[PDB]
Amino acid sequence: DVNTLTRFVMEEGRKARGTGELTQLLNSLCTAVKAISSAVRKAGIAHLYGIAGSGDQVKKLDVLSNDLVMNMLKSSFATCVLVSEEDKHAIIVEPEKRGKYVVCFDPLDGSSNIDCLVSVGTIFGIYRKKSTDEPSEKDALQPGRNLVAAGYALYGSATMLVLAMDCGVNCFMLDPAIGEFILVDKDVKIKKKGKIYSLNEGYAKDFDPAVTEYIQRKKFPPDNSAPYGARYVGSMVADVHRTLVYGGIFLYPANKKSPNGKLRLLYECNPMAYVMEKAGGMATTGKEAVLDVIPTDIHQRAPVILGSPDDVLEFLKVYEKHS
Amino acid sequence: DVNTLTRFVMEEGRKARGTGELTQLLNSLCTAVKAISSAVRKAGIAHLYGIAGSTNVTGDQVKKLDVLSNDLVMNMLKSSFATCVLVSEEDKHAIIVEPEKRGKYVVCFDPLDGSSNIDCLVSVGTIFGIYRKKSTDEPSEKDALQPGRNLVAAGYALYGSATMLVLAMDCGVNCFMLDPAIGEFILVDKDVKIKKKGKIYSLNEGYAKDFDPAVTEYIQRKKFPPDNSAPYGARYVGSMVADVHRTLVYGGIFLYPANKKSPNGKLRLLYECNPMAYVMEKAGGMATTGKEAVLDVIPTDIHQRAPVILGSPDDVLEFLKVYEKHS
Amino acid sequence: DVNTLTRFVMEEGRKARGTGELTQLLNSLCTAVKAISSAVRKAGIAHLYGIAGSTNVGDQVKKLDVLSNDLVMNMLKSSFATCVLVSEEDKHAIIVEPEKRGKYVVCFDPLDGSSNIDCLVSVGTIFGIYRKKSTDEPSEKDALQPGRNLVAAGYALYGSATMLVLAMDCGVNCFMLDPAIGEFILVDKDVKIKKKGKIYSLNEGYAKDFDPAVTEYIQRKKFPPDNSAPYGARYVGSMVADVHRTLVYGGIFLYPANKKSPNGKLRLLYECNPMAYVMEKAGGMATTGKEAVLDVIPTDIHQRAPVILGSPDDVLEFLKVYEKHS
Amino acid sequence: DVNTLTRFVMEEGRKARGTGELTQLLNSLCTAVKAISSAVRKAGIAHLYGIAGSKKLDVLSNDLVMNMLKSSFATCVLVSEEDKHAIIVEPEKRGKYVVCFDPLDGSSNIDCLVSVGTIFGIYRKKSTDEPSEKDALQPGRNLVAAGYALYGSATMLVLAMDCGVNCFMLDPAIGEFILVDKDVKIKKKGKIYSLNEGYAKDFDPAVTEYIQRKKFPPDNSAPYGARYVGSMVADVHRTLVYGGIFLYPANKKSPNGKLRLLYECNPMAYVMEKAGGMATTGKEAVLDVIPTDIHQRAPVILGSPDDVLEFLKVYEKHS
Ligand SMILES: Nc1ncnc2c1ncn2[C@@H]1O[C@H](COP(=O)(O)O)[C@@H](O)[C@H]1O
Ligand SMILES: Nc1ncnc2c1ncn2[C@@H]1O[C@H](COP(=O)(O)O)[C@@H](O)[C@H]1O
Ligand SMILES: Nc1ncnc2c1ncn2[C@@H]1O[C@H](COP(=O)(O)O)[C@@H](O)[C@H]1O
Ligand SMILES: Nc1ncnc2c1ncn2[C@@H]1O[C@H](COP(=O)(O)O)[C@@H](O)[C@H]1O
Ligand SMILES: [Mg+2]
Ligand SMILES: [Mg+2]
Ligand SMILES: [Mg+2]
Ligand SMILES: [Mg+2]
Repeated sequence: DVNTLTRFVMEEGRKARGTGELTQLLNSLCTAVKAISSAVRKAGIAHLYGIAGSGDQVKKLDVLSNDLVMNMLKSSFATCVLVSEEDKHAIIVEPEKRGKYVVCFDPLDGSSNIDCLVSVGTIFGIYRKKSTDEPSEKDALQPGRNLVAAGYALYGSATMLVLAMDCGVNCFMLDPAIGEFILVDKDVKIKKKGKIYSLNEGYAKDFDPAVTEYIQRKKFPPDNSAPYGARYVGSMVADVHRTLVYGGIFLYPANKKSPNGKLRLLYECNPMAYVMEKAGGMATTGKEAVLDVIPTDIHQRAPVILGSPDDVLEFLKVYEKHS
Repeated sequence: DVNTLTRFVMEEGRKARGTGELTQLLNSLCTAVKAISSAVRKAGIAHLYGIAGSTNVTGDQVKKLDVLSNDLVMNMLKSSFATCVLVSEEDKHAIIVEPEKRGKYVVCFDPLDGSSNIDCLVSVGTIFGIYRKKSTDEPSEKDALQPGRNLVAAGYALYGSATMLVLAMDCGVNCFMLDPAIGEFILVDKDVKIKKKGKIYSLNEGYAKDFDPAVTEYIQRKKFPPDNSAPYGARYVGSMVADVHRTLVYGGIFLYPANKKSPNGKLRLLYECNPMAYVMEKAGGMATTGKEAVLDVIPTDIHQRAPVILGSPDDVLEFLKVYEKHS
Repeated sequence: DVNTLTRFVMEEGRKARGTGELTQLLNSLCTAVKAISSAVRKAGIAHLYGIAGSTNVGDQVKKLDVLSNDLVMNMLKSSFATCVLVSEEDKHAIIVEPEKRGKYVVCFDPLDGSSNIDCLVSVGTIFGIYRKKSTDEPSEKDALQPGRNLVAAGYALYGSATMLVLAMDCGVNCFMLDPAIGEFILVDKDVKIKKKGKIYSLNEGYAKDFDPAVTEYIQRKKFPPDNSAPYGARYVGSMVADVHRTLVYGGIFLYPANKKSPNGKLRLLYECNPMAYVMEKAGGMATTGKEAVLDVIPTDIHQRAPVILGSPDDVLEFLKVYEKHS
Repeated sequence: DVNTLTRFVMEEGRKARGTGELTQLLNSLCTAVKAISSAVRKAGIAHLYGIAGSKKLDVLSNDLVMNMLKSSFATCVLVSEEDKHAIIVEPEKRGKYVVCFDPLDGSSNIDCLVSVGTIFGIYRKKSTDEPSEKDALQPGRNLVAAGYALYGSATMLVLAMDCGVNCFMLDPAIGEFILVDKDVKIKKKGKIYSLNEGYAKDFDPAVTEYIQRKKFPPDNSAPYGARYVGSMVADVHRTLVYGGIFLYPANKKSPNGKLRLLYECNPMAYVMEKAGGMATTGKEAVLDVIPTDIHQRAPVILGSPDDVLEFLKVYEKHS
């Protein structure tokens, strides 16, 4: 039987005996992702270029993507606190639309590299609100371990949605002919060991010696096995998704312009660590699992090394040698 | 004033006082690219997965998409009545157009790079180079053995976050964005020029153990600049269209170099290196094998390989300085 | 606040305190309608005409009425919500396999008007949903319920745009399909038909065989006795298109009986009853002449029924002329 | 071999040894029609209804055709049902063609999702004079090309030129018009008649008699069926594909018909005549009427030749 995101989510909610609040949240998010995909693919650009007679386009797509997610989540009546990469402060849902869930997300990562048209994505993580206080940014300060659901959408050669929950990781492809997400990979598990590593080696001068030794082992394997291949798109969704599909390791460690790391814990590192862990992979800061970090600030950064367990374990052995 | 690919090509055809054959070729290619884009974005995949009770999902779906793209380009170019010899990355021998449909042009192309690209969910592309047949001989694979200097038009389609067509001719390089609401390529960047010097390098650093020593030294200088300027950033998608387009838009350098195990590189001259070298030179960039300009190599086999280092001129010239140091 | 069909259906399910089964049925139906709409607008026709050569053509080669039936049948079976399915395209009712069985009975016309799709006339999909009542193993007999028993009914119109009209206990709601994102957007809530309209709709070419009551009533519309302005005429020849015009603009639609066709032409289970249910939930009427369409107890799943529907004042006036020819 | 509108039009231009100007005009019109089709199918309607938190179709449709034709560099005078006066193209964008069009026929009933369409007629300017409104006052016989796009269950463009009538289906997967029916010819005689029978009280007696002949046939044949969508593009397109007859005759609110000669009657009459059909006002061929007003109305009776001749026979009796 063919399965769709809507049917899958509804059936998991029935199995969970949920009220349908998280189901409506996930439905609303899926609708936003379909609308972001349409805009990313430049539907209607002819009108902006004067087909009917009439600034920073990359920023403006980021703003529109933020507005789509915010409006769809607000109107789900399922959320109370929304944290977005695009917004300095957490957004507090108005009382009349308040639900029980906290959503942290990056609606799009264009600002940087959408001019070259290769890959942008949406990343989200969903928490149950934990405290009984009036809603505030503190409700988003939960460790990744508390996530009830997380995932991402890749707007690449096709549009794919990856959704991780307690049941595991499932991959859906957007069929643009009918605007439906079709289930194409069920209960996805990452390979135990890969053959690709992914990181910005332009930071080589600023890497700590554990990263430098680990990367040297991939290029010059001390057992003269074949060296790993390298890939680095520079868009987290693209690099993490390749890691999930083929196995291997993705690294964004701390460097000098970023000694707490570069990627953001709440809506980049934690969702991807959750997907990885649910797929049987790993995600570490070097010192602890990403999901165990207790955040103190909604936009705080984190180092992240994630992917196949044998590869991350091998990095951690090198990291322990240097500690 | 709004501009579409169709109108742009038609107007360039009128300015050159062409008969319309090349205009028909380019129209046919544009239609093929729109059809590849629709297939790459997975239109109709629900039917493959049984929404109407019929399930396929049979073989290597990535290979099947490459083959479909090849069939789209082949068929559209054959039915243009503008071509006589078609060389495709997907085909062992050159395809000879049937006598009733032969026109004046030779087209070399890679219709899609899905099977050679682990980042194919991130992006795939189509690359093409168009030549005029030079002799009246009965058409054969020899007609595609021209140096890239002889190109009349070349370019690529990037199937990325959006679909873009980059078309280079004597008038320069122009970039068109596909509006999927109406199926028109809209002119969005006119007479594009690459920046003189970039800040990004692009190559597979997993080959590092077997790098040619000039590549090792050059990349070492990108990471550890001897003058203590800021290091270059690295990017490598593994799809030539994506990596070359980034180089065009942002500047920098792209390398698929030779080494002792692959003394002629890995990428293919006719339908990868030459089209991208032509776009680069028309944009004010450079494209070298290390020993000569890519566009000056006279090919002897339709699938022959070439090393290629291309991008912003100051960066390519710096690489050649290091190359000469090791020569 | 923007509302999608998915959010609307889910919210109405939470309100009614349902288990989710009907919600999944409507979700599955909405997905089939989007697929039908994509095919009706001829997505992929270029492959049929050889864009990639002769060999690059499975579902692509099926006629639209065949494909549409497969889409609705498959999506409904896979909803796990149905047990008996009746379609214009199959002589016998389909009994869903036990492992996919749910509580509901769906009667549908997957692509009405496709007889004339060659001229690009609007076509549609019509559906009525019942809950199974009987104790027994599911059989064709569970579809033999009167329209009064419907829990939901409606239609999709593939016109200049694609719209889904969904009628339930809570009224009639209209959703426009946004093709950029594959979402049905709520555009008209709790729709009510006008009390009286100014358009009549029937095939006048068959006037020679008209029932005498239909003859007189149509003459009143063309030559009003009170010297009021005559009604306009409209007949698309596609029931979903004519009924939707009637709903949106008011007026009257007729597919009546004559003595060549004593029970009319349109099918009761999956043409007349869904449209009668939409009309009543909108404040309109639908009659066979002798009784309400929704009160007819069917004895055959493909049985025909005469239908006269539209604004209440218009249908009342027809009933008067019809009662006069008692 | 598959063919597209773009490739078809370009090849016909190569055959006629055109300079490319009329080809650019038809390319530009094709683009406008795809954009109108997108808007008619309601792409983007979710944004209007607040999906991201906060023009009418015939105005947008007019803007699309107007701007695409102006930027074609192929036109000098533009008449639209939407504009009271003819639009004169500025000198820098001026070509030799005059285009009369209805950007979105049937649109005022678009709330019921009725099929709508775009109708166009293209003439060549004769004079050396500066362009003006008078240059669109030409008889339908002077047309170099005409046709329509129907935004029905699918979108199709019907293009008529000297070479005949050709039908193209818009494939929304790729945004290409695909040639699906070549050198189309209408049936010699049909079985459907199309007119608003609500005006029966005002019908000219020839119309009344002709319609009676369709319902009560004089010759041992079955009655014609009736269809009247109420959008001319839909009714005429059905008339083309199934054969038959379409009538909008003189009634009392419209004593010289309701349909507009320059951008409704003329293009449909040209399509009909190129397809082997006919189109008459009753007194003469539609294409032979010399217009004196760019928005003048005409009665029209068109369709299969045997049915039009049959109407003309009844009409001449009463005349
Ligand atoms: N659609 C769904 N998919 C997966 N899990 C769900 C779903 N709906 C509810 N749940 C689970 O049930 C809990 C309560 O759901 P709710 O009543 O919707 O807030 C959630 O926090 C999840 O753990
Ligand atoms: N659409 C066009 N754009 C640019 N150059 C063209 C075009 N059409 C023709 N030309 C030039 O004119 C030559 C002859 O054109 P053709 O007669 O169409 O083969 C070509 O090889 C080009 O040098
Ligand atoms: N999504 C919905 N919209 C409207 N009514 C519903 C919905 N879901 C359930 N109901 C009502 O609740 C009943 C229980 O259906 P079920 O969904 O099978 O539990 C249905 O037969 C309807 O009367
Ligand atoms: N694309 C075309 N299709 C059919 N006929 C054309 C075409 N282009 C030009 N012609 C004919 O040649 C004439 C001159 O065209 P042009 O030089 O483009 O104005 C036109 O008015 C038509 O009679
Ligand atoms: Mg962002
Ligand atoms: Mg290839
Ligand atoms: Mg039917
Ligand atoms: Mg009009």
